Amino acid sequence: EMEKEFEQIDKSGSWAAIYQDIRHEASDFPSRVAKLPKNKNRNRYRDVSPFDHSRIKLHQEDNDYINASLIKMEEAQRSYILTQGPLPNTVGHFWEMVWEQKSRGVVMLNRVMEKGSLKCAQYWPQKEEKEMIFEDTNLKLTLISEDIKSYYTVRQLELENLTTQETREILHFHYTTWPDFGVPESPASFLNFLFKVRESGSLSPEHGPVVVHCSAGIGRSGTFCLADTCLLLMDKRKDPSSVDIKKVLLEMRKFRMGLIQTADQLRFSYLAVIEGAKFIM
Ligand SMILES: N#Cc1ccc(CNC(=O)N2CCOCC2)cc1
Repeated sequence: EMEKEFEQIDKSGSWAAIYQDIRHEASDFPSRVAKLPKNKNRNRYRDVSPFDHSRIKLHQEDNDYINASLIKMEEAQRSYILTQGPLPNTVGHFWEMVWEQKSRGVVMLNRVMEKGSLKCAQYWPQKEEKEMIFEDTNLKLTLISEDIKSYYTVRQLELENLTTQETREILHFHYTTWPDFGVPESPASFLNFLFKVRESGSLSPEHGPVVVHCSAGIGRSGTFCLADTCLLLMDKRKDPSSVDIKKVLLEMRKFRMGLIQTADQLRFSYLAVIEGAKFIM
């Protein structure tokens, strides 16, 4: 059981060592499309690339490339798109992906500015009366409502396909309190946030996969999916203690490289799952 494994690693301070074994066991697949010279300005970080086999393709004939990966967790019935924070030139591609994949929710785990640098383009409208038009992808986005709480903001957005005049409602879940350095002290507000996303229906199989991002789409984004999948597997299995976080993480790393960036994010993932299990047993 992971509570006991947690105490072992913690008491022994072996987190950097566990983390290194995961790094060494992790899959490595080609990412040829990401490294094409015509795609250089579609990537925020040169060392963070989607694998060719799991990459999301845009339905535009010119250039189908976006830095985004489909994570498919077959047993858990869960699929996630993990992507980078959009760039000024890819905001239109981002919303095209949301449209094409029939996603109901966008989960954002960063602030637009952190450590005095921009981590993400402002890709949603700040006021009801000032909608955004993405000329390159023929989409219109309107802020319908905004509910600001202490730890997160939920926004209702209307996305309109200007080509066909279909409209969809998108929910934007914005976790606003992840600190500039390190991880939250307690996982309570992160779990609250994860249960709010679940309650919305955004993670349900009726819809396309949820879009999850931070800056690179691997660190905080990774913690989100790992905690959700682990808690789901503990509800589904005859023996909840047969859930090995390390085996789940390695499975997700077949779909996108570098999920969980630091030994601290790994420790935080254990703590989130351990604490979330109490609200689930
Ligand atoms: N969705 C999902 C998902 C399921 C399994 C894994 C890793 N394998 C695993 O946990 N086991 C349990 C013990 O017997 C079989 C292998 C990762 C993700």
